[PDB]
Amino acid sequence: VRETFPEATIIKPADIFGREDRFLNYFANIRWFGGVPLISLGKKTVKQPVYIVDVTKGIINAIKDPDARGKTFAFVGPNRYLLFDLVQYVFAVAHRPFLPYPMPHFAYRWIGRLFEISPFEPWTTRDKVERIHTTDRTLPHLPGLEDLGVQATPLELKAIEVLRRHRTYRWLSSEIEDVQPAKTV
Amino acid sequence: TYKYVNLREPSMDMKSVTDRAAQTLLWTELIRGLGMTLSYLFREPATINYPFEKGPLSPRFRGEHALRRYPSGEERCIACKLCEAVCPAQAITIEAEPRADGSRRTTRYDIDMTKCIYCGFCQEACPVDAIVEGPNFEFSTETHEELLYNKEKLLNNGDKWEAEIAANIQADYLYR
Amino acid sequence: VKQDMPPVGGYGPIDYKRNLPRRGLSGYSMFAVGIGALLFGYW
Amino acid sequence: SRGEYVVAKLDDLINWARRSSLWPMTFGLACCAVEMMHMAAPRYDMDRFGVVFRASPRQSDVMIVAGTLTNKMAPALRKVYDQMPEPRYVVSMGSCANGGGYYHYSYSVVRGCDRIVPVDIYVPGCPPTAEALLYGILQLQKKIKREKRLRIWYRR
Amino acid sequence: MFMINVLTLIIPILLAVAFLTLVERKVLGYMQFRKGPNVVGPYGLLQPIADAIKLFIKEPLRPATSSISMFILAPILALTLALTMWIPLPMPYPLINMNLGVLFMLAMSSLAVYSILWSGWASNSKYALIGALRAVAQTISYEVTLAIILLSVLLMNGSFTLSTLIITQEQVWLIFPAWPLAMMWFISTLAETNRAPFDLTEGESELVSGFNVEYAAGPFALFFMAEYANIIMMNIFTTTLFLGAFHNPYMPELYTINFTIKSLLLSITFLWIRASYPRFRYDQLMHLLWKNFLPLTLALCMWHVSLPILLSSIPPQT
Amino acid sequence: MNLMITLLTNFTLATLLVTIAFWLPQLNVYSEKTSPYECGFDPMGSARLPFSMKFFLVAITFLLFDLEIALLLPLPWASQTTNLNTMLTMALLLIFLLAVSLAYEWTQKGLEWTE
Ligand SMILES: CCCCCCCCCCCCCCCCCC(=O)OC[C@H](COP(=O)([O-])OCC[N+](C)(C)C)OC(=O)CCCCCCCCCCCCCCCCC
Ligand SMILES: CCCCCCCCCCCCCCCCCC(=O)OC[C@H](COP(=O)(O)OCCN)OC(=O)CCCCCCCCCCCCCCCCC
Ligand SMILES: CCCCCCCCCCCCCCCCCC(=O)OC[C@H](COP(=O)(O)OCCN)OC(=O)CCCCCCCCCCCCCCCCC
Ligand code: SF4
Ligand code: SF4
Ligand code: SF4
Repeated sequence: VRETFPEATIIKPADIFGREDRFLNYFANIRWFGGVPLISLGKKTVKQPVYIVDVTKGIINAIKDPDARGKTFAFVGPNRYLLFDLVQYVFAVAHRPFLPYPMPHFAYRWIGRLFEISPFEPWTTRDKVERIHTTDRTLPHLPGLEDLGVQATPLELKAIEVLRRHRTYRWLSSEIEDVQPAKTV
Repeated sequence: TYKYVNLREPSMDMKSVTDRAAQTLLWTELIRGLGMTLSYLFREPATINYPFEKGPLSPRFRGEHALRRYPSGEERCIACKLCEAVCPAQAITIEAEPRADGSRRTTRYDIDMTKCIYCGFCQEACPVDAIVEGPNFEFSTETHEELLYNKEKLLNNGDKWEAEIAANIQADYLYR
Repeated sequence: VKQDMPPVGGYGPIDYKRNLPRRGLSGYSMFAVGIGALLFGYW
Repeated sequence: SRGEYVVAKLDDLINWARRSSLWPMTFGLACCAVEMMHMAAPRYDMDRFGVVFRASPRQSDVMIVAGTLTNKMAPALRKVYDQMPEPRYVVSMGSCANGGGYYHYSYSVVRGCDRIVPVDIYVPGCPPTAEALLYGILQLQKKIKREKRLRIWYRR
Repeated sequence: MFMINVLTLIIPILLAVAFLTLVERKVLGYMQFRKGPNVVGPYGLLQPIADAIKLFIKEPLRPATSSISMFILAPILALTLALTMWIPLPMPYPLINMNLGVLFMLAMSSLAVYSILWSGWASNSKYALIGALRAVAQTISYEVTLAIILLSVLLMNGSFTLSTLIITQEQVWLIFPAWPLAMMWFISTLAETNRAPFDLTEGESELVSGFNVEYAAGPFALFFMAEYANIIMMNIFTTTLFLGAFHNPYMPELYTINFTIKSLLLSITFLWIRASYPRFRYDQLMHLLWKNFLPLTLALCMWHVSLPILLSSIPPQT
Repeated sequence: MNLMITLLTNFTLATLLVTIAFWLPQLNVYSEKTSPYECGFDPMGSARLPFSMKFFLVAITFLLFDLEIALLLPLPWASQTTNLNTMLTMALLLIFLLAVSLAYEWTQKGLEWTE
């Protein structure tokens, strides 16, 4: 695209979380199949998810801004979390029992092979497995959401909005603040 | 000048008391209601077989709007804007200018069919019988913007339904 | 002139009062029928 | 080959079974509700076409917006539409639900119900006649017949 | 070859349930000056098929505030209770000959209420709880009078076996010596099956849809065929009790066709009752079976205890 | 043995239709579809509040009358006895005691609902 459109604006989001996402919903739906397996307990990968509304505002501002022509932005969230405590915060928001267990890398690929033979939309696949356990790289040389006038909103103000539908009747009316927030790096 | 509905005291006679006891025990009026419904089962149902049959209508019917022409090709509207001033819902927008031969005609004549209350004031305020409310009523659309008629759509409706609107006006015009 | 009018003698009669048939037998007939059926069934 | 034939037959089957079993919910607001229940009268009798009322939103298929949608009514209409299970269809009746009608410039009237719910068929009139509403229902049935959902799934 | 017998019992009853929905919609059309479904097929013979296919491709919609275990368990219990209801019914040979079949119907009638109660309770709704408590009140209204009517009728039969009810009225119909018991039995089964004028549970006017106001398609269809199987077998139960037919052991098809015609006429009368009367209150029904039916039933039970002693007409228990 | 086969056949017929009604169609589940239905508006309080019942006395006497008719069901077999007069007297006396209890509740306004 860059070589065929020299004036194209390329936007590179990290990971989107929202009401109809497949990032927090995937973690909140994995609880059906057991106890949320991870690779090396999920404490070797770092994620910085970004809210969907902020990505939309950045896209709109990049449409309006004349200086965004030819740029290559990197839309990332305001905080970096390890995968283990990110899944822990997701399950603590959903008020679900959290019992993680390790899984080897070769064992997880065979699990992703089994789920991706479905003729409908697969629940998970090996590509989703490798992208879930991939550390989000840092690119300081690229402009971000702050250069387009969009203030990044953290996951703590929208995670309940995303994951309230995954709670049972007992914990449906719990408030904002009665969940210990995640630990950053 | 008035009547006493439901002031009928009962009769204390023992024969009628026994008759009322028999009605209570054996449910006379309940079987009466059953018999009325059973007799209503064996009638011709009033269902007309739509779309192969249509309900009755009158020549004064108010349906879809149309723009008529004189019997020479010239359109009847003269941009007098009486319809847009008498319209209770402000559904008519008219813009006018003299055309190439100096005749007072319109350049824009829009009727918003989603604002129109179908009261037929425009068809009776027109001094030349240009705008009419034809007999068409099966014109439901799948989109909101398909119900926003401009001058071309109204003229097409007039050319489509002239063979009927002319006869309906011929049948009705002596009452107006 | 031509107009909608009633006829010279007016229209015909139109009913407006309650007309319920008040059918059925007497209560004694119903009780006798029931007792007869009961005794026949018993025998 | 054979898979396209099979999914076309399955699409035809489910389209017939969905279009011949439309259950609208008992929902009216105004004059147009009286005209809708006049369509449900023995003269026209929409029960012939498999169209029978079901009061609960959970057991209904098509929502008929008949009447004026005011500002106090819009959250209730939106909530009732959300509680209706997929697939769901919306039919707009009268000028009030189409574009506000007589009360377009009113301070407390939503200018058309399409600002709240996705509308499939717009039935014009004030009130649209019972034949017009039956025509709109038959148009919705013919629209349902032209759905190629399993064909789209097989092609994607 | 018992599984073939079970399948050939359980499939035609639900086919007849679907066609009873068809016939009920047609009769409920034709009494009210209009027609039934006659557009989908030839005289509307394909309407139950379209309804059944439609209800199984719609969204399941389990609520978030509802306890999911009882929410799924209740329609399964309703359909299974309606399906095992039919087992000891002699047409003229029952699937399972039982010494005490009448008490089995009574116990399963007690059990089938719990599907309504738990479907009302599990779905976290106020209207559902209202419908559940109305079902509770309806059951405590009707059950005593139902059991004592059936007790005072079976005293002339000699045993609780349903096949003996064919032999015990091979001379004359049992509707003759127990015509008042027949009328109160018919009213009691009208109240049992939650049909008009004693609906009071799936009220579309006092409530919106009753205990299944949150149940979307599929699970709701289970309650629909459970209720229609209930009304068909309850008319069949009444036909066996009071309208026994001529039975030839060499040609059972005569009894089958006679019994089928009588039960169909009873279901036609059932839909006839449906489209004639306003619905009762749910406390006026309680004042009906207790203040009007129960004293007369106690008197009739005295009469039907003393009468076989009176006329030396004690039926055999073998 | 045949009754358990019949019950199991009915149960796996019932649970087959539910299991194919939950996995077959396409689902679009949001945090608005599964809200409780309160005629279009938000409910004012929980559905687990105490729903007070007015017919408590009728329920208690339903228990007592259910047990009275439970005692009364051996009558078709008890009519096959030799001591026929004593059986007839005890049956009549039990039913008369049932009617006496019902009449005492009727005269004391026990069947009338509270409030
Ligand atoms: C299956 C075979 C056919 C079954 C028959 C029924 C089919 C037709 C059904 C018709 C429609 C019914 C729709 C539902 C109606 C519900 C309401 C209802 O019925 O309420 C019951 C009504 C209630 O009446 P009510 O509601 O008016 O009560 C008034 C109450 N107060 C006064 C307090 C306000 O009737 C009864 O309770 C009577 C029950 C039957 C009595 C039978 C008596 C038989 C004869 C005895 C002897 C008489 C002679 C005298 C003594 C001689 C002694 C030797
Ligand atoms: C590998 C090989 C097999 C491949 C898979 C496919 C197998 C077959 C699938 C079922 C049948 C598919 C075809 C469905 C009909 C297609 C033609 C059609 O749409 O005809 C339309 C016509 C009605 O026309 P209409 O537009 O409604 O007219 C208005 C009235 N003037 O319609 C009619 O006149 C009537 C249409 C009737 C449709 C068939 C009957 C109902 C379905 C029966 C089978 C499924 C259900 C089985 C039982 C389930 C449990 C109850
Ligand atoms: C979590 C919720 C619940 C989930 C599970 C639900 C399971 C199904 C529930 C519905 C069925 C309940 C059945 C309860 C017992 C019924 C007994 C019965 O039907 O008896 C009838 C019959 C009587 O026989 P008789 O008249 O003496 O004649 C034989 C002489 N030749 O008897 C016979 O003919 C005898 C036949 C063999 C009997 C074997 C013993 C009974 C087996 C019971 C199995 C377990 C039932 C569990 C029910 C749970 C209900 C909540
Ligand atoms: S019928 Fe009435 S509301 Fe409609 S355009 Fe004419 S004047 Fe306006
Ligand atoms: S009233 Fe008639 S002539 Fe006048 S502007 Fe309207 S359509 Fe034209
Ligand atoms: S469109 Fe007309 S008939 Fe319908 S509700 Fe509005 S004012 Fe009444």
